[PDB]
Amino acid sequence: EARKLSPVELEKLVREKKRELMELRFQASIGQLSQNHKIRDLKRQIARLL
RNA sequence: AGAUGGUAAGGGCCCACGGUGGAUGCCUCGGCACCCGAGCCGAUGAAGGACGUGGCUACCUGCGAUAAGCCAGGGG
Ligand SMILES: [Mg+2]
Ligand SMILES: [Mg+2]
Ligand SMILES: [Mg+2]
Ligand SMILES: [Mg+2]
Ligand SMILES: [Mg+2]
Ligand SMILES: [Mg+2]
Ligand SMILES: [Mg+2]
Ligand SMILES: [Mg+2]
Repeated sequence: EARKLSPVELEKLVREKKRELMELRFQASIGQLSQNHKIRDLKRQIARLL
């Protein structure tokens, strides 16, 4: 769990973004919603040791 | 008595200009053949797909719920 509880947080954030997108209120789309390239797989990469 | 000339609804032929049409000419990221290199993939789940994934994405190419992409090395 050295990298978890962070993607739970960032997937919570992306289900603030996808809420904000459906109503007409998401005015930085690719500036925010394509976080999941570097962010979000920011800490979805470790070698599963042991 | 007397004759040729005429009338063009429309037709014919020719000339001029159009439309329809897609031939011809000229192109090539396309294809064919030949010669070279290369030559297997799969329980470490293949070939092939269905579905999906872009913020809006219909389709194609991707790519798999990490879903036009992730991480590291190398080239630029
Ligand atoms: Mg003339
Ligand atoms: Mg003509
Ligand atoms: Mg024509
Ligand atoms: Mg051949
Ligand atoms: Mg396959
Ligand atoms: Mg797809
Ligand atoms: Mg998409
Ligand atoms: Mg979408």
